[PDB]
Amino acid sequence: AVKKFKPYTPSRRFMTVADFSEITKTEPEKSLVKPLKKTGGRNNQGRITVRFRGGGHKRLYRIIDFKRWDKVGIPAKVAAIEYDPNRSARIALLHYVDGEKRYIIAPDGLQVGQQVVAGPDAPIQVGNALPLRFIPVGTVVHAVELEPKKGAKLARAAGTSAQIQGREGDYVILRLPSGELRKVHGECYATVGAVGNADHKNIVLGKAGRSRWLGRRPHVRGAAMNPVDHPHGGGEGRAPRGRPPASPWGWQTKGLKTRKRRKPSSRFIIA
Amino acid sequence: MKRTWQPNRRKRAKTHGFRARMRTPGGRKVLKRRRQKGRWRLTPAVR
RNA sequence: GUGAAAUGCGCAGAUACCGGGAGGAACGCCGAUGGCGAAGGCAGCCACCUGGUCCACCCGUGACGCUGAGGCGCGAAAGCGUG
RNA sequence: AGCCUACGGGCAGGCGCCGAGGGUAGGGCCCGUGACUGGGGCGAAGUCGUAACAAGGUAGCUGUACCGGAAGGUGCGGCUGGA
RNA sequence: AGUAAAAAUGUA
RNA sequence: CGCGGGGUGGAGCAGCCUGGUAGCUCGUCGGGCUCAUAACCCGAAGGUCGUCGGUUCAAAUCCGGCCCCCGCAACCA
RNA sequence: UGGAGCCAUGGGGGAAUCUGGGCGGACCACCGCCUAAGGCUAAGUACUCCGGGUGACCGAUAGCGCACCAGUACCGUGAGGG
RNA sequence: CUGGCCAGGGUGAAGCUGGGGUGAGACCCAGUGGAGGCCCGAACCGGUGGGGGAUGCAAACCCCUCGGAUGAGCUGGGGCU
RNA sequence: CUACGCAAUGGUCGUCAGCGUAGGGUUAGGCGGGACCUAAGGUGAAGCCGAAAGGCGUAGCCGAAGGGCAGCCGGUUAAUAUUCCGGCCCUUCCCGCAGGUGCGAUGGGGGGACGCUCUAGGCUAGGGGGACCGGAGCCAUGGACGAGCCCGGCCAGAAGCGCAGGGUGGGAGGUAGGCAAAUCCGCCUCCCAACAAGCUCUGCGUGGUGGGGAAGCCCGUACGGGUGACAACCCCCCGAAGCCAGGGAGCCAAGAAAAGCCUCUAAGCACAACCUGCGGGAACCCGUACCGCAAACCGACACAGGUGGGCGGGUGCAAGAGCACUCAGGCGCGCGGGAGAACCCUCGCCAAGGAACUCUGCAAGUUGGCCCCGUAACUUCGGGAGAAGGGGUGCUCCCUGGGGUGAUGAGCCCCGGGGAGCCGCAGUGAACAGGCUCUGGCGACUGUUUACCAAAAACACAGCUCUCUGCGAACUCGUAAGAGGAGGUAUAGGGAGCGACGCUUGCCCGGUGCCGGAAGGUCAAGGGGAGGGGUGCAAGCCCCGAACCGAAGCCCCGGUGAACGGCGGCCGUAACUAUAACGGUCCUAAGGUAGCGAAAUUCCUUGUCGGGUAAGUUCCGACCUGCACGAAAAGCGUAACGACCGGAGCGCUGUCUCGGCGAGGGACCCGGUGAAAUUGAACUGGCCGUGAAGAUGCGGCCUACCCGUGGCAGGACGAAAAGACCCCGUGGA
RNA sequence: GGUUUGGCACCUCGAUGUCGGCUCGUCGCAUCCUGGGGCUGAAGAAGGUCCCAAGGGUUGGGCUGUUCGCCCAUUAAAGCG
Ligand SMILES: [Mg+2]
Ligand SMILES: [Mg+2]
Ligand SMILES: [Mg+2]
Ligand SMILES: [Mg+2]
Ligand SMILES: [Mg+2]
Ligand SMILES: [Mg+2]
Ligand SMILES: [Mg+2]
Ligand SMILES: [Mg+2]
Ligand SMILES: [Mg+2]
Ligand SMILES: [Mg+2]
Ligand SMILES: [Mg+2]
Ligand SMILES: [Mg+2]
Ligand SMILES: [Mg+2]
Ligand SMILES: [Mg+2]
Ligand SMILES: [Mg+2]
Ligand SMILES: [Mg+2]
Ligand SMILES: [Mg+2]
Ligand SMILES: [Mg+2]
Ligand SMILES: [Mg+2]
Ligand SMILES: [Mg+2]
Ligand SMILES: [Mg+2]
Ligand SMILES: [Mg+2]
Ligand SMILES: [Mg+2]
Ligand SMILES: [Mg+2]
Ligand SMILES: [Mg+2]
Ligand SMILES: [Mg+2]
Ligand SMILES: [Mg+2]
Ligand SMILES: [Mg+2]
Ligand SMILES: [Mg+2]
Ligand SMILES: [Mg+2]
Ligand SMILES: [Mg+2]
Ligand SMILES: [Mg+2]
Ligand SMILES: [Mg+2]
Ligand SMILES: [Mg+2]
Ligand SMILES: [Mg+2]
Ligand SMILES: [Mg+2]
Ligand SMILES: [Mg+2]
Ligand SMILES: [Mg+2]
Ligand SMILES: [Mg+2]
Ligand SMILES: [Mg+2]
Ligand SMILES: [Mg+2]
Ligand SMILES: [Mg+2]
Ligand SMILES: [Mg+2]
Ligand SMILES: [Mg+2]
Ligand SMILES: [Mg+2]
Ligand SMILES: [Mg+2]
Ligand SMILES: [Mg+2]
Ligand SMILES: [Mg+2]
Ligand SMILES: [Mg+2]
Ligand SMILES: [Mg+2]
Ligand SMILES: [Mg+2]
Ligand SMILES: [Mg+2]
Ligand SMILES: [Mg+2]
Ligand SMILES: [Mg+2]
Ligand SMILES: [Mg+2]
Ligand SMILES: [Mg+2]
Ligand SMILES: [Mg+2]
Ligand SMILES: [Mg+2]
Ligand SMILES: [Mg+2]
Ligand SMILES: [Mg+2]
Ligand SMILES: [Mg+2]
Ligand SMILES: [Mg+2]
Ligand SMILES: [Mg+2]
Ligand SMILES: [Mg+2]
Ligand SMILES: [Mg+2]
Ligand SMILES: [Mg+2]
Ligand SMILES: [Mg+2]
Ligand SMILES: [Mg+2]
Ligand SMILES: [Mg+2]
Ligand SMILES: [Mg+2]
Ligand SMILES: [Mg+2]
Ligand SMILES: [Mg+2]
Ligand SMILES: [Mg+2]
Ligand SMILES: [Mg+2]
Ligand SMILES: [Mg+2]
Ligand SMILES: [Mg+2]
Ligand SMILES: [Mg+2]
Ligand SMILES: [Mg+2]
Ligand SMILES: [Mg+2]
Ligand SMILES: [Mg+2]
Ligand SMILES: [Mg+2]
Ligand SMILES: [Mg+2]
Ligand SMILES: [Mg+2]
Ligand SMILES: [Mg+2]
Ligand SMILES: [Mg+2]
Ligand SMILES: [Mg+2]
Ligand SMILES: [Mg+2]
Ligand SMILES: [Mg+2]
Ligand SMILES: [Mg+2]
Ligand SMILES: [Mg+2]
Ligand SMILES: [Mg+2]
Ligand SMILES: [Mg+2]
Ligand SMILES: [Mg+2]
Ligand SMILES: [Mg+2]
Ligand SMILES: [Mg+2]
Ligand SMILES: [Mg+2]
Ligand SMILES: [Mg+2]
Ligand SMILES: [Mg+2]
Ligand SMILES: [Mg+2]
Ligand SMILES: [Mg+2]
Ligand SMILES: [Mg+2]
Ligand SMILES: [Mg+2]
Ligand SMILES: [Mg+2]
Ligand SMILES: [Mg+2]
Ligand SMILES: [Mg+2]
Ligand SMILES: [Mg+2]
Ligand SMILES: [Mg+2]
Ligand SMILES: [Mg+2]
Ligand SMILES: [Mg+2]
Ligand SMILES: [Mg+2]
Ligand SMILES: [Mg+2]
Ligand SMILES: [Mg+2]
Ligand SMILES: [Mg+2]
Ligand SMILES: [Mg+2]
Ligand SMILES: [Mg+2]
Ligand SMILES: [Mg+2]
Ligand SMILES: [Mg+2]
Ligand SMILES: [Mg+2]
Ligand SMILES: [Mg+2]
Ligand SMILES: [Mg+2]
Ligand SMILES: [Mg+2]
Ligand SMILES: [Mg+2]
Ligand SMILES: [Mg+2]
Ligand SMILES: [Mg+2]
Ligand SMILES: [Mg+2]
Ligand SMILES: [Mg+2]
Ligand SMILES: [Mg+2]
Ligand SMILES: [Mg+2]
Ligand SMILES: [Mg+2]
Ligand SMILES: [Mg+2]
Ligand SMILES: [Mg+2]
Ligand SMILES: [Mg+2]
Ligand SMILES: [Mg+2]
Ligand SMILES: [Mg+2]
Ligand SMILES: [Mg+2]
Ligand SMILES: [Mg+2]
Ligand SMILES: [Mg+2]
Ligand SMILES: [Mg+2]
Ligand SMILES: [Mg+2]
Ligand SMILES: [Mg+2]
Ligand SMILES: [Mg+2]
Ligand SMILES: [Mg+2]
Ligand SMILES: [Mg+2]
Ligand SMILES: [Mg+2]
Ligand SMILES: [Mg+2]
Ligand SMILES: [Mg+2]
Ligand SMILES: [Mg+2]
Ligand SMILES: [Mg+2]
Ligand SMILES: [Mg+2]
Ligand SMILES: [Mg+2]
Ligand SMILES: [Mg+2]
Ligand SMILES: [Mg+2]
Ligand SMILES: [Mg+2]
Ligand SMILES: [Mg+2]
Ligand SMILES: [Mg+2]
Ligand SMILES: [Mg+2]
Ligand SMILES: [Mg+2]
Ligand SMILES: [Mg+2]
Ligand SMILES: [Mg+2]
Ligand SMILES: [Mg+2]
Ligand SMILES: [Mg+2]
Ligand SMILES: [Mg+2]
Ligand SMILES: [Mg+2]
Ligand SMILES: [Mg+2]
Ligand SMILES: [Mg+2]
Ligand SMILES: [Mg+2]
Ligand SMILES: [Mg+2]
Repeated sequence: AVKKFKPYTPSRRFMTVADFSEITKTEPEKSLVKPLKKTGGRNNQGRITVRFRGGGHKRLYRIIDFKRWDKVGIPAKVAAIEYDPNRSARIALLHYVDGEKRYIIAPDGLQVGQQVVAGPDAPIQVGNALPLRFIPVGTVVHAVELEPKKGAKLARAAGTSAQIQGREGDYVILRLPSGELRKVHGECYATVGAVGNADHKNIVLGKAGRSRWLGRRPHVRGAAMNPVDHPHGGGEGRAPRGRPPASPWGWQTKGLKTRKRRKPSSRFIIA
Repeated sequence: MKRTWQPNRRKRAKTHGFRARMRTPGGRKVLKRRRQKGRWRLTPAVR
């Protein structure tokens, strides 16, 4: 719903926070699955490779199940839904009957108690994972594999989701969150429903910290630096680029396409 | 004001230590260079 | 395409025809000097939820009525905010 | 610390409350005035078009929105006070 | 098979 | 003032480079249409090519001299 | 880059066993040299930490940085300077 | 990566609770509550204006003054470029 | 630490010392490290990569103020002590005995285990009183033999007890999971039990008992020793930020790991073995002096600087780690002694005036705490607010209301309320302790920055838009392997500009960029070889070489502005004049819209009017002929915020008219110690003149006894720095 | 004449600090006052103009960094170098 605050301090007049109603009945992670020290650090061996990262609240990684074919036919009651500092989404802790339990990117609609499962069979209803092919051409689904037995990799950000457009061979056509039309395999699992917490896109950070709390350092504009730093740099008295919108490395940043030309992944796309 | 030198034994040994000098070929040369020269301490003395 | 034209579209294969798919909006005939609602206004079909309205029986209450400054709700279209 | 006494006491006198009024500060209501600017009223002489009244030569009018030297044009819906 | 082009302005 | 662009019928532009030919639009004058005036139609007239000199057989045209119009520039102290 | 062979080889193609195969400065024909795609081999040659011998070499601001308890004192985080 | 520190005041958000309100509401009052790159101001961090200092106490200092002071805060130790 | 010492070191002195010579001095199963654990990271079997050198890298290994682990109170030394000693209390290993039990991991599970802010109830630390307890003593100087003054009224302590809390359901079935191997976890099912109890675990109180135990007086160099009493060792009150601790509540940014430690079982092995007792043995290595906000550390120095954690008492002030004084404890800053100049520094006051000072109220003053009334425009309804502007404030006595502790009564604390009355110039009587308001500009705001001349209108910022990226993502680093991105997946990640919020953001794809275009044009290697050449008697062996087929790119076609960017000229025309709504014409890709406008932009320029002043190149309001605004290098606004830059008032002032006096530190004199830049040599005057054009040094003339000391700053083209400007160099970056 | 703007480039680039103000002055006379004086289109008062003459005087504010100006209120005058 997004909570709002009276303006009793600027930087909090617009600030808004997500309505943590859904999570409820569990805030402290599952000391069993999750208990994974997440490694923080904004670069590789030595040098920083992604500018402006670092700082920002401590964080424990909740290990989740991105491939459901593990326990086919084995059902599981959705025990709870919790907060996961590692994604836009929320996650549902579910207890499989095997006794074993794991985490799943909590879809919009999921209710605690509501039992669910995955398999070729499985009732076509939110929370159940089935090979794309065994799914009603139309129904919306999220957490989609891209290649059989390779794990879920599509539509996992709060409220994202893909829709089945149709079939064609061993493949099925998906309209991905971005809007591109791709031909995913049939054997590619995918759990029915949309990602949920769709309210996410609506939070207003508010201050400059908060942006810090999320580990995102300040971003200094090219034209502010000098010739040596960025190409937009230099210029006595603020100026305007000098043509034509480029990045610190040299490439243009307005328009110029990037994806590998002759990539074999093409010819499976159309948008 | 705080000056450039802020003594710290662990640091000193770990940085210019005999062991350290031996790991890198560049360091090995330093050692060689010194011995060749006739220094009394190949490495910074520090107990 | 018009009064006639021109812009524009098409020999990179348009217009015209057939097959396939996507998507959005609107619901032809029925349809009317018709119906419903307090007003604005309401049209494919199905279901669920629901308001008002009319007829017959004279069964019940027993003047419990009418209007209504203010208040309150509704209120075409265009317009504004967020997605 | 005086003055009369009939020594209880009264008087003068001193202190304080309130207090006209003066002073400081901050407000409220009304009036005059002000470089410049916004429309409005009437104009016996000007400039530009011609919007509306006869399909007024694109029915008109209208709430709204946008745009235009101006009247006004066009969009969405509405009215007949048009056919 | 009768919806259908343009053509302003002017009183001594 | 220093490099550079320009003055051609009444207005606004060609023509100059590739010297011997002054073109275009509006306006002005004559006649129509109209009751009338615009518009519309038909027909005409109108230019020292800034100025003084030079080259040449001939100069708006090419060469220097001034007259003005417009545009850059006039920086380090 | 030249008329550019010879010797080596990253890439592609890809033989022959003496009627075999390379070379003699493109390339041909002559004439002639030599036997690739396995390996080894003293001596004559280089240098001077070390020992000795000399010197129209220095003689303590010279001569090695050091004639002396010097790569020390001292300086530098350090390499290093000295 | 792991530890530590932030005197004492001030203001008084959302929530709760109770009353009012309506058909149910929105909402409105109190009391509670203790939010915030909130306020004042030490430590701690900083370095605004002025003066002094200028072979200095000091190769950046001293005094007065001033800014932040629960945060994008300050800080020790162990690390990496 | 001690004994001898004083050359040098010490800014003087020096018998002293951190100095010289010598001798001592550092004692641990429990404190801290290691024979424990893991973090970032390092290393690194395997494995990948790399011209060599090397670079990655799973497990493992290293890596600690983090986790884990058993010592408290006293006493002694010249110098060490949780280390030696005394009392009290623990910990492991090993062997033995006894009694228990399926014992047993490098494996399984649990646990260890975690944020921020706010917090409850108890405790202790610490502190304050006491008429009570113990104790030498003391009546001074006018008064007091006094409930007088003065000093001390604690520490540790096993079991056992009490008091606070912390943890925790007990059963019995199944069981497809915990890379099943489990009686353990985990899941389903159901007799039971409960906002518990029971069982455990800390803290605190108590505890056999063991220590400690002043003031003053006597000895006394030193340091300390009897004294001291058989000392007392009790009662209330205040009370943590610490403990009980893994307590509670709220919140979003969602808060290490591993071992120890429980338990489950596998091999194994049960004459094992582990478990609880109880005896007796065993228990290593390293550190321990001393300095430690500093004279012992970093700053060449005994340097006014820098340096992390804990304790840090009392009274008063609303609070407090603030301010004043002061305990304990530590110091008086390792040159002194006199003077009583100018001048400098720091500091106090000042007649009348009160910003006239000046670039500028720069500096300084004013104001200041708290309680109480009382407060404007504007506003995003939070704020503006401490707006402003006022009143109160000490002490005395009387009356009176709550709360905490008790016990509902009492003292003891904690907040109040109303009366009278007292003295000063003055009551936050000293110290800490805002001056205010009006109006502009820029930026929204807290924040960041040029360590050492710039703190800002600059960067950042939430937020807006464009663009890329479908995941072995784009992108970044790397030769690569690999890594970041991300153990993320378009509500996400990269790049770019703008920069809260409000109203908005026009027109121009000609040129440039990017995006789309299976056509054409052009296009390399290569394919193809018409045709030609060199040689051979030749078969041949060699060379060139036209057609034509041949990518990307460019061309061409089209799109695109919150992509780079651009967004006109000349004439004419309306009742006086003006001006031009209107028109003509040339050019363009299209000719700048709204809104602003002598502005952080306006040259002319102090434009022209208004306002404000006695007077206003600034400031504010207007007008627009805008040299040279203008919409995301955003346009115009905006409450709040600002050590930002401007203009005004009020307040108050030594800024000033205009200076005066006073204080302290220097300066000055004496004793001690004793530098520096600079320096061709000097026996170094003025004026006119001359000279390389500004002379103590030449000419003429003038003046002038030799030498100092305190002062001033005109000259010695005074010092300093082989001029940053300028030019030159076929100089550099 | 040597106070402006310049011209030339002679000393100085192993450095001659380069506007304005303040403090402190000092000199020139081509005199702004004040003292003498000649003409006058000098009635008087007041001026104009030239001559002699620096001895001493030559104000305080607004604006601007300003010099300079302009302005306010004065003055015997508000001199120039
Ligand atoms: Mg690494
Ligand atoms: Mg930025
Ligand atoms: Mg810059
Ligand atoms: Mg760089
Ligand atoms: Mg560029
Ligand atoms: Mg560049
Ligand atoms: Mg500029
Ligand atoms: Mg640039
Ligand atoms: Mg140093
Ligand atoms: Mg260390
Ligand atoms: Mg040796
Ligand atoms: Mg076809
Ligand atoms: Mg019905
Ligand atoms: Mg009845
Ligand atoms: Mg609508
Ligand atoms: Mg709009
Ligand atoms: Mg809308
Ligand atoms: Mg929309
Ligand atoms: Mg009164
Ligand atoms: Mg008025
Ligand atoms: Mg009017
Ligand atoms: Mg007229
Ligand atoms: Mg009309
Ligand atoms: Mg009409
Ligand atoms: Mg309309
Ligand atoms: Mg239109
Ligand atoms: Mg209509
Ligand atoms: Mg007319
Ligand atoms: Mg008429
Ligand atoms: Mg002409
Ligand atoms: Mg005519
Ligand atoms: Mg006509
Ligand atoms: Mg230049
Ligand atoms: Mg080869
Ligand atoms: Mg080959
Ligand atoms: Mg053979
Ligand atoms: Mg060969
Ligand atoms: Mg050959
Ligand atoms: Mg040969
Ligand atoms: Mg040959
Ligand atoms: Mg040969
Ligand atoms: Mg051989
Ligand atoms: Mg061989
Ligand atoms: Mg050999
Ligand atoms: Mg030899
Ligand atoms: Mg020598
Ligand atoms: Mg000698
Ligand atoms: Mg030698
Ligand atoms: Mg030597
Ligand atoms: Mg050193
Ligand atoms: Mg050293
Ligand atoms: Mg409340
Ligand atoms: Mg704050
Ligand atoms: Mg503060
Ligand atoms: Mg303050
Ligand atoms: Mg502290
Ligand atoms: Mg800083
Ligand atoms: Mg400081
Ligand atoms: Mg300062
Ligand atoms: Mg500064
Ligand atoms: Mg200073
Ligand atoms: Mg100074
Ligand atoms: Mg402060
Ligand atoms: Mg740190
Ligand atoms: Mg370190
Ligand atoms: Mg002695
Ligand atoms: Mg001495
Ligand atoms: Mg000694
Ligand atoms: Mg270890
Ligand atoms: Mg380990
Ligand atoms: Mg590790
Ligand atoms: Mg390695
Ligand atoms: Mg440790
Ligand atoms: Mg520890
Ligand atoms: Mg000691
Ligand atoms: Mg002991
Ligand atoms: Mg067992
Ligand atoms: Mg675990
Ligand atoms: Mg006591
Ligand atoms: Mg007496
Ligand atoms: Mg006790
Ligand atoms: Mg507490
Ligand atoms: Mg381990
Ligand atoms: Mg051992
Ligand atoms: Mg010690
Ligand atoms: Mg200090
Ligand atoms: Mg400390
Ligand atoms: Mg000293
Ligand atoms: Mg010091
Ligand atoms: Mg510091
Ligand atoms: Mg400190
Ligand atoms: Mg106190
Ligand atoms: Mg106080
Ligand atoms: Mg203090
Ligand atoms: Mg003392
Ligand atoms: Mg005074
Ligand atoms: Mg006075
Ligand atoms: Mg005054
Ligand atoms: Mg002034
Ligand atoms: Mg002045
Ligand atoms: Mg000041
Ligand atoms: Mg304010
Ligand atoms: Mg204000
Ligand atoms: Mg008193
Ligand atoms: Mg108590
Ligand atoms: Mg105070
Ligand atoms: Mg204050
Ligand atoms: Mg303005
Ligand atoms: Mg301004
Ligand atoms: Mg700012
Ligand atoms: Mg700086
Ligand atoms: Mg600042
Ligand atoms: Mg915005
Ligand atoms: Mg490569
Ligand atoms: Mg990852
Ligand atoms: Mg981004
Ligand atoms: Mg993005
Ligand atoms: Mg900007
Ligand atoms: Mg336009
Ligand atoms: Mg364009
Ligand atoms: Mg284009
Ligand atoms: Mg185009
Ligand atoms: Mg293209
Ligand atoms: Mg070819
Ligand atoms: Mg041939
Ligand atoms: Mg091509
Ligand atoms: Mg005319
Ligand atoms: Mg006229
Ligand atoms: Mg413009
Ligand atoms: Mg405009
Ligand atoms: Mg002005
Ligand atoms: Mg401008
Ligand atoms: Mg101007
Ligand atoms: Mg100007
Ligand atoms: Mg005025
Ligand atoms: Mg003023
Ligand atoms: Mg004015
Ligand atoms: Mg002023
Ligand atoms: Mg203005
Ligand atoms: Mg601009
Ligand atoms: Mg735009
Ligand atoms: Mg722009
Ligand atoms: Mg802006
Ligand atoms: Mg503005
Ligand atoms: Mg500020
Ligand atoms: Mg700030
Ligand atoms: Mg201001
Ligand atoms: Mg004195
Ligand atoms: Mg002396
Ligand atoms: Mg001379
Ligand atoms: Mg001589
Ligand atoms: Mg002379
Ligand atoms: Mg002297
Ligand atoms: Mg002096
Ligand atoms: Mg001088
Ligand atoms: Mg000099
Ligand atoms: Mg030079
Ligand atoms: Mg420089
Ligand atoms: Mg001169
Ligand atoms: Mg001159
Ligand atoms: Mg010269
Ligand atoms: Mg010459
Ligand atoms: Mg020079
Ligand atoms: Mg010199
Ligand atoms: Mg003078
Ligand atoms: Mg004279
Ligand atoms: Mg007279």
